[PDB]
Amino acid sequence: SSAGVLVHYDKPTNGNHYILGTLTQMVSAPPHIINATDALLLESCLEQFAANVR
Amino acid sequence: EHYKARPGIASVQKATESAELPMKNNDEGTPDKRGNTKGALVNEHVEAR
Amino acid sequence: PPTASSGHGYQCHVCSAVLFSPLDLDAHVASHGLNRKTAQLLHADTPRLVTWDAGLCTSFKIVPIVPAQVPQDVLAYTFFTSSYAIQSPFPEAAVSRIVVHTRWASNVDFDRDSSVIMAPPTENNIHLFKQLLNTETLSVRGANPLMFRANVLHMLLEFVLDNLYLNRHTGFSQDHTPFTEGANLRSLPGPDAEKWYSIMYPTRMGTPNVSKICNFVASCVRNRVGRFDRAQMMNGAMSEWVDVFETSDALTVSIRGRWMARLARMNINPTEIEWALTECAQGYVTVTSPYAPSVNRLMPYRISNAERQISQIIRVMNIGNNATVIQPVLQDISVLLQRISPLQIDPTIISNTMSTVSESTTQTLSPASSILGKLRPSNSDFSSFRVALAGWLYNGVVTTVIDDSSYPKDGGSVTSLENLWDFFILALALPLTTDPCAPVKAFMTLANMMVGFETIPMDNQIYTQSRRASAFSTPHTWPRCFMNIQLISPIDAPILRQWAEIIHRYWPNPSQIRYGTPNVFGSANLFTPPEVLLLPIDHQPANVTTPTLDFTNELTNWRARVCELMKNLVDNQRYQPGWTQSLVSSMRGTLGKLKLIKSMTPMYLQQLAPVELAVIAPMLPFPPFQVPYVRLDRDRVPTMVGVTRQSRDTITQPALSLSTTNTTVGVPLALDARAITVALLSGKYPPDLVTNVWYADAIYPMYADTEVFSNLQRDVITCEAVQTLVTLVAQISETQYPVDRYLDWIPSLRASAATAATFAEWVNTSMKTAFDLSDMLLEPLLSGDPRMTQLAIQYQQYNGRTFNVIPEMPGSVIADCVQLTAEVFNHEYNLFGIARGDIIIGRVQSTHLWSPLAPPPDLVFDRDTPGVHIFGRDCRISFGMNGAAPMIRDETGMMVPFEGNWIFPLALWQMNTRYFNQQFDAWIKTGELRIRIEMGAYPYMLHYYDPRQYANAWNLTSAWLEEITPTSIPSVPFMVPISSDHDISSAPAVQYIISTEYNDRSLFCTNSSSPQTIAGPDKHIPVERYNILTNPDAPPTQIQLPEVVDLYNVVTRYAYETPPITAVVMGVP
Amino acid sequence: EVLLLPIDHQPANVTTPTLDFTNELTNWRARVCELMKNLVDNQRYQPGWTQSLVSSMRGTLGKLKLIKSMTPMYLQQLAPVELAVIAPMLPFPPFQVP
Amino acid sequence: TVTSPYAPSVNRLMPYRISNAERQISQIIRVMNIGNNATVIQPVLQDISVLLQRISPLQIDPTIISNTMSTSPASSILGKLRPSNSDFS
Amino acid sequence: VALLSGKYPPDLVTNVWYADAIYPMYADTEVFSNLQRDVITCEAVQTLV
Amino acid sequence: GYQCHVCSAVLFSPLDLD
Ligand SMILES: [Zn+2]
Ligand SMILES: [Zn+2]
Repeated sequence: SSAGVLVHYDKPTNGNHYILGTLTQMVSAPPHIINATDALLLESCLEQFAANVR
Repeated sequence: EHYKARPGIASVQKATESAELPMKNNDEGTPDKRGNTKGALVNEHVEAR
Repeated sequence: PPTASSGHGYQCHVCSAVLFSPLDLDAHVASHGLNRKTAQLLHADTPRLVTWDAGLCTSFKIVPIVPAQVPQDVLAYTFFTSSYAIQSPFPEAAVSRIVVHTRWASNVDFDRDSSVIMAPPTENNIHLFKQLLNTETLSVRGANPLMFRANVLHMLLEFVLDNLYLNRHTGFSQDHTPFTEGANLRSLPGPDAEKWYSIMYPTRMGTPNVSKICNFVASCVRNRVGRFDRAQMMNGAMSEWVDVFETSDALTVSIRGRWMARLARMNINPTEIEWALTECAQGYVTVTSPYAPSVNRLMPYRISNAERQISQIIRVMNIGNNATVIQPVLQDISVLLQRISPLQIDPTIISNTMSTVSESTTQTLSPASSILGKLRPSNSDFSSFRVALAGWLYNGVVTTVIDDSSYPKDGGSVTSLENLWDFFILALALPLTTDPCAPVKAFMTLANMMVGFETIPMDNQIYTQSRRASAFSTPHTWPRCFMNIQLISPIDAPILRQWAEIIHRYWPNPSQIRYGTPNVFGSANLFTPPEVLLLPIDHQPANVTTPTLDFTNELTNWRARVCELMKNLVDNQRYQPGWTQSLVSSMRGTLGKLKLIKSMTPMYLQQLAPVELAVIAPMLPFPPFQVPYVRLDRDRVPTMVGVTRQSRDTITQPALSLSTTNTTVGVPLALDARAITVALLSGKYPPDLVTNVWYADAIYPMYADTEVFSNLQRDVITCEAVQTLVTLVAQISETQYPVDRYLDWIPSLRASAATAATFAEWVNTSMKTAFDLSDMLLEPLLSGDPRMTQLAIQYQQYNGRTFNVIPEMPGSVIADCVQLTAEVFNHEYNLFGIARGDIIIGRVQSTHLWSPLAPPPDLVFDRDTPGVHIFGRDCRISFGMNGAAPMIRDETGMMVPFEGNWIFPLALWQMNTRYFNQQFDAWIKTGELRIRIEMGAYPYMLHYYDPRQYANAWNLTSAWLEEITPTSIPSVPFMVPISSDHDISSAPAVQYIISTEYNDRSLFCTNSSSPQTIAGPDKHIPVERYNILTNPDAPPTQIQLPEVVDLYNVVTRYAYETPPITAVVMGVP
Repeated sequence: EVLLLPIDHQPANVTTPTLDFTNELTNWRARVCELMKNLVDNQRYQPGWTQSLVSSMRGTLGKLKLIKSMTPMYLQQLAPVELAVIAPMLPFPPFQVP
Repeated sequence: TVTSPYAPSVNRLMPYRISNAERQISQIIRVMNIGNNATVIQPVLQDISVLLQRISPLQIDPTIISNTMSTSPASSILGKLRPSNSDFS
Repeated sequence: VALLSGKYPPDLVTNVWYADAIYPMYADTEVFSNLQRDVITCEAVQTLV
Repeated sequence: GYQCHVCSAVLFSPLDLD
């Protein structure tokens, strides 16, 4: 649990589970280097913001 | 006698005996009774070196 | 390795032919027949914890001083029991005193060769107070009164260390005599026991007389003799433990009881042993345990989790920046893993797969020959692969890198086939190293080859596209082109961009595996959660036990990617015309032949090697020490790991002092890329194979040994020793730790760093001697100042994050017992030959018979007495003229004559001993001058005189005053009268030196064989001691420890037996 | 009545910690060691070192910083005392400049 | 601390009181005696060095450095420091 | 090398050490002689001028 | 003794064979 674990409380995809990020990085955004767990957090937060707006 | 000195009394006495000597009399360049200058004929800078 | 043999040949017996050389001869006969730190780190010595004691446990013996006058006229010889020769628990003498003598009546199997033996006070005991810090002491009769505290502390430590023993159950009997009806007496071995049967049981002797001993025995309680309780579990077997009444000592009983409590806390059982062994074996080895009422074995092996971390930190501190300390450990783990690993090399795989490569004879490069000559397939080139695997466990200290010899000189060029093959070897070898800069070193290795063929932008001028590839060994040197892949333009330089993409995509991912068991062993790993073991490569276990070839894993994917990159490079546009068509076809054929080479090494590394490492890890001379693995995350790349052993100047918090008082720990080990590449490309299993059976056969011989248990015991001893050291150092010098001090009244010097280091050395030597240890103990904690010692560790990331571990200090029975012994000595100072208060050297002449150790209140004065002069710092002395009396300056600048009562500090008298002796002894001997020299503590020596004759004590005091020295003082001489049974005459006795406070606590009894004492000091048998026998209402299990000893207690004696682990725990072979 | 020194002096008492950064000489040694550590840490300024010798350089610099020497204590707690003792007794009285 | 006892008297004569001016003149003469050479100042510094060595309680030994190193930068610094030399003049 | 090493004797006492080391030094003093000679030096200087 | 392979030469000292 060095990278950190992410829990999805409200009805996970298949049941009670924990997501453990790894050292894989995201380089699509040029100025920043984003690892896996931060990418998951960013995507989930943006999805929730879009849902809240709509 | 039942006590022996920690610093010592021989070593310190010898060191003080060596330090008690005066400073050498540097008589070169000074006049002698008849006027001649006691000394040697070497150049000054070379002789200092 | 080619060893030809020449000369000195002889004949063979199987065939009578004559051979050329002896080695050729033995080959023919075979044909017919067909430092100090490394040693301590590998084989640490084993402390001797469990030791038994058959004799009665006590340390205070009663010794006669002067014989009784049993032939006498007033009382007929028929009155005394000595005439009838009746053995008595106490000596029959006019004066009897108790002294300290550890194990004066014991009987052990293993002896702590550090004993405190004292002579009766009539002799000289000064030699026990001058052992520690007396090198500039001239006379053998004096000691420096400034290291009394240190000497006493060392004496108490030796006392405790000797008294660490476990009582033993020996055997009993029954008393056929009318004495102590039905009592069960205890017997002990030895040449004789008749004396012991009388010494042990004071209340068994008959009571015919009216003597003091007889009166005490009559006053005692009849029904407290021998055993009164027992724990019998099985008929025809030894009782587990018994509780008996016998002559003992409360202090040593408490010490041994706490030692037994610690060992009982340590105790484990075969069920937990079996569970731990099975968990460590992961089911490959099955051990059994009995299921029946046992005999209550004693196996003190389980230790708490803090000592493991402390010992690991100490071991890491020992392993500094020296490679030779830990390289043998890696070699040992390698040769151990060789015995288990089923991966066997047939190095002919490369040759066989390269023989059938199509190429023309007319060509002049022959890539197959080039690669074979570059690889040079040997047989001994696999210890490097063993060491590469073994470095994973010790990543934290050892960083296995690739030697520069593997890299080409100047980097070569892509136009060179041999340099291309060197790049191949380096690219395959790099991923197996724990160096956190292999990903960038591989990219730089490729980039340096094609300089001027394609160029990329590279940071500063100093680190450039042509800079040696081995100089990029730090995170700060990672190029921005390698960081941000978009900087490499894919038009002019597509090869470098593709290689960077391959590195970023297909590099292996770290994983982990559970290892060991914390239930009894505990988890000694730190910076990681307990029970885990990290790995560089991913570990996917196999569900089958009959492994077969497969190509879906990270290492095979990496090799395929490298081969594809090389195929693209060969099939380029700017590189194609440079080579002939047949040579290009041969290169493509060789690359295709080597892409799909069937070697079992990648699958082995994926699926079995982690299991072997996890099996080996739990029991090992040096436990694993790891830091987190990062693939390409530059921010979390560790840059330093360090330990601390002292605070800075004032701050007493390790969390605050750890930052700037740490020493970095780390050393690089250089491997050979060629051996690792050969190992990767060549590997096979036996034709048939089942992993379950193979491992159940290979692991079983490894699990019959107690080396790990010995290591745990050693770790406990180390923690106990460090806590004892810090406590004893705090006793004499101020420090950060909170501790109480009882021995402040003993004068002590201002301790410096050298004095603290000497005290630490003596403590370490005493502990090693007591526990029979030869290797270094607490030695690493002596290079600095032992006044401020702490244990902590930390490691730092690249961004700046710091993670630290500060273990908590657990308890210490040794330190607790030492503090207890000091607390008891605070009241029992007299029994150790030391007196309190100070002395008075005023002349006193009379015929009274009071002991000088208990002076009357009239003859004692202090600072609060009216009309007394106190002398301090200034002691100017002025002579006298024309009959004027000489005068000496007071403390308030008042001149006073040589008369009255004075207080002289012992330091002042020492510093002016010669001047004062000539001026003052004349008035002291004959005059009215009295001096109260204040000391605080001092040894004493007694002198007994017959009170019917003149006895002047001036000579002893004169010798003492003349022998007082600025450095040393001798023992204080006292003249004590002898107690008299009957009426005696009176004679004058001049007295000079008397005490200030009561100091006769060592007196046991006077005229023990007489009805009464008439003249002289007297005291009956001390009722305050024998509380169990004299107080009918006191419970048997009662002690009044901090004030008295009681010389008689209930003591528990055990009969536990300690077998070896393998004796009780059997494993299925 | 005075005798100047190029070092600071404190009242004499041999009980102070050897590791003590109030003492200017010990502080100077520690700061020099820290400067060397900062110089070597980033591995730049040293192109050609084929191995990561930073882990050994930092360790030995830390050892030198945390060494057990008491000479900084001596030079400021006792040496002025001996100098002031000998100074009036010398055949050549001290000739000194600020 | 010292003391010099004596009996009252006035016949005693013992001249040991001079002025700071005379002391300074003598010091200036001593300074001018040098005349820029090391032959007259070397013995003074040497024997004061010997006196300081024989009075000072400090004992110098590189065994501390050897034990701290316990042996590459460590070997290089040990060889540069030369613990086997024992001259601190 | 002298700065990085150096240790006091474990049983060092400053009072004893200095009271033992000073005594031989002050027992071999010559400051009185130097003072008696300085007045003659100044006398000679003034007479010369 | 130690013998070279490419040309059969026996060298007594173990180190000069390299
Ligand atoms: Zn034969
Ligand atoms: Zn050859």
